[PDB]
Amino acid sequence: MQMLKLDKENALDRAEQAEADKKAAEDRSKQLEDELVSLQKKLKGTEDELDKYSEA
Amino acid sequence: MQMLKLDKENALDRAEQAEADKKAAEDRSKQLEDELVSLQKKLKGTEDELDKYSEA
Amino acid sequence: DEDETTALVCDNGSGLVKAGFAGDDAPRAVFPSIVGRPRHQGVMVGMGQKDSYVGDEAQSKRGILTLKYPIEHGIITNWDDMEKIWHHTFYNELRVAPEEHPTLLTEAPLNPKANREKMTQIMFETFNVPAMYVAIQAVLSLYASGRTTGIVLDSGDGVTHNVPIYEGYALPHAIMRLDLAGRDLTDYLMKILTERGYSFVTTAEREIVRDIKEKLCYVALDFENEMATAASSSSLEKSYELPDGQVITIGNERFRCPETLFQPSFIGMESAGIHETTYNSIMKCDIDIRKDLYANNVMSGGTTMYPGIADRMQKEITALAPSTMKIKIIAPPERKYSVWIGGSILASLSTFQQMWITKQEYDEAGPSIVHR
Amino acid sequence: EEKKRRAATARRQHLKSAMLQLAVTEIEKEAAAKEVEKQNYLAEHSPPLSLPGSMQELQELSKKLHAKIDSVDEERYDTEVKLQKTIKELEDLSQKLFDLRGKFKRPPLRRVRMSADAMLRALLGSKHKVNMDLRANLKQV
Amino acid sequence: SYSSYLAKADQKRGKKQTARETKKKVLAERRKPLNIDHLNEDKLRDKAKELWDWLYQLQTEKYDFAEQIKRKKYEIVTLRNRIDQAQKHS
Amino acid sequence: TDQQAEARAFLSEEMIAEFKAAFDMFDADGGGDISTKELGTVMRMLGQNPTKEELDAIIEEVDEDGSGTIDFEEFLVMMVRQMKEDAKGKSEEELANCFRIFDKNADGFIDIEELGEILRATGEHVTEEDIEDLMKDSDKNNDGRIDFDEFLKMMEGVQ
Repeated sequence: MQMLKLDKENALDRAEQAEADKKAAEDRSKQLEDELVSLQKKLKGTEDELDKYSEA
Repeated sequence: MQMLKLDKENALDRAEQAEADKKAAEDRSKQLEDELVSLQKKLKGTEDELDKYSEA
Repeated sequence: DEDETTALVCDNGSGLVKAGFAGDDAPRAVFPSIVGRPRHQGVMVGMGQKDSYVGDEAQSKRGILTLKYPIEHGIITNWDDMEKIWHHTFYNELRVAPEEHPTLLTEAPLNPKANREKMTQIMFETFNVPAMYVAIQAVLSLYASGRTTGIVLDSGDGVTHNVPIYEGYALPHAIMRLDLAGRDLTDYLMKILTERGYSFVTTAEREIVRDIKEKLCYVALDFENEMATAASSSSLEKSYELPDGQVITIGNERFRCPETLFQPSFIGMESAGIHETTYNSIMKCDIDIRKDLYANNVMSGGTTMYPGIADRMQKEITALAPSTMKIKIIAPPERKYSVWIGGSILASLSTFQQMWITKQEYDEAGPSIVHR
Repeated sequence: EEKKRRAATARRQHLKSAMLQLAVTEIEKEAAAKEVEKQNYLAEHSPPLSLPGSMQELQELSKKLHAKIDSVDEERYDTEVKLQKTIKELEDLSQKLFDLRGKFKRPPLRRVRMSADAMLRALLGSKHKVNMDLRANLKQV
Repeated sequence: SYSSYLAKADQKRGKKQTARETKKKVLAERRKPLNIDHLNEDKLRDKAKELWDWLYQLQTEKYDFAEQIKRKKYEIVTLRNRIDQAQKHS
Repeated sequence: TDQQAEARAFLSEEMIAEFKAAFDMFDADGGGDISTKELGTVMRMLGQNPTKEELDAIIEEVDEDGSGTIDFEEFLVMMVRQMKEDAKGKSEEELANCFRIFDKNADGFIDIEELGEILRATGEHVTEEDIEDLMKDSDKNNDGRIDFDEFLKMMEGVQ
């Protein structure tokens, strides 16, 4: 009983920590993925302003 | 003893699942963050090739 | 302010010097640790005859000078040429007069007692600084990550180290040094890239292999099925455009270069690798302190910046450590300046004033005073 | 070519000095007035004590005070701590400015040693006659 | 970000509980019992006032610590404006 | 010695005269320089209690001849640096205070309104043009207000 209780509490604390920094990995994921569609977008724009000034 | 054993197994399975898709959120994060330092880098390059061809 | 503004922090490396004012967030001055001596007599237009060149002017003009590195593997090997790099740092790079600035310097892990006394002799007796202090590098890196106990894997240009620190005291008998670092790593990429069917022929080809290593290199986790991935040939490849058009492609070798840090066998080294060495340092320490060190693997140094270095190390030591243990690999973003930042913090600190070695201490106790 | 412009500047100065001059004289006004508030506050929170009769009163009062002491003391403590907290908050801010500008004027903490004027007075007592400030000295007439 | 919630509890509760006893330790020292009870009659007289002064003592200090924070609070307001003014990301 | 120069250049005979009398009392034996111990004695008379470390640091601050002692020259240097720092502190304090008086609204600034008031509050005769002029000259960051930094600058010199 005692052993099963203690390694149970340690299973639950590792689970709780693993859920917490998972939430954090997913929020950073979302943030970086969004900053990107923005940078990649800005780029088709600077590369297309480019073939234009280069041809001119 | 029995109750503490059964809710323990259910604590561990939820922990294992929560670790698994965390690994997956972090790998996707790392992949997107890397694709980015690449796109943002490619860009300082296309924008600097640019002030150059526009000045020329 | 007298010295709040006034404390200098100079981190002397094998490849780079990092320098600036305690208080700043990053080094005001970063430059190669070379001293060039002209192979021929002559001048640049408008200048006089120069006996010597330091930092970037030595690198830029390398074709007419004999270049020399004062710090071999983190230890000062030539004191005539080091006093030259210090002179350059104070007077040209930071443009300060040293005789009114306290100076925090750094030394390496098992730096010989006699050296710490010699750079003190040169700081006080030829530069006449008011006060100075020598911190150990891993110790400033740790501290800059907030903590006081942990083990630092420190890796720069000529040396790699593991310095287990407990409540601030670096543990002499558990420190490991591996002489393979970013310098070794640029030369290995060089060969696997010429071996990819290329030529880094002129000096403008040589130098940029190092900029390829920094920008495009990776440390893959499961380096095994990453080579396997290379073969199926995914969009894993990466082409870099050279000083000119000459678009060079690097797909695979991209990670074969940092796999050298885990496998020294890639370069005819018989020594163990980074992760095993982290571990061995740890099973050389007291037993009761090993859970602490394991949850506090702080990384610092230019060569630990390869992305995915931390994940590989994470899994490298979990799988060597007893499962009852918590592993934790801290790798901050500013890590190429951890050492320096730890010095900036410490030296601008409110409580550090009472550890500065002053000319009063020195003129009265001899170099022994700062040696501790 | 703005030959007269010189008089304009002198004005700002004349005024600036009219300002400072104003400041100083107002500075001590607020100062003393401030104090006045301090003695009034204390005036009621702890008025000129008047020892009671003899028996139960003296004892009672004594108990009254003694309890208030632990009271006021606690308050005094909490206050000291809110100060500590505050001084702390501005030290950090007194940093966020340093490494963003450098050494700047008027640091809030001010590390001051005793003045030379002090040391001189302290050591020579009577014979210390030099209203030192900055005024150099060059032959009169 | 909910794995950091357990950090809140541990942290706050921790620091707050640390602060408490300290305050208790500190405040306790500065406290000498009213031991003198029924030992003399005129004693109360020479005693009562001493307590009175100690009180006035503390009171006066509390007032100063107070005015002090106010002054400091203003140092801050200004020190903050200097921080923003000295921003210019230019 | 270069310092001991301007230093003595700074002070007046009067100054030197007294700083000497003062130096002499520092120097017990009357040899010619304050030792790490001779200093300790005076410090305590002055109400301090320095430690060996602290004392030396205070000594080797003006010990150009690495003597570990202070001569009437190294001393004058020291007095000078102090004289300086003292006067600087007193100045910034006063101005600091003036700013709080002029501020009163405590927004940490001094707007054209308050500037007018305080100005008009002086005896001097002034018309709005003067006030707005002084504002325009003082407000360097052209934001309308006058920050403490600017106030330090603007008052730079004025008495």
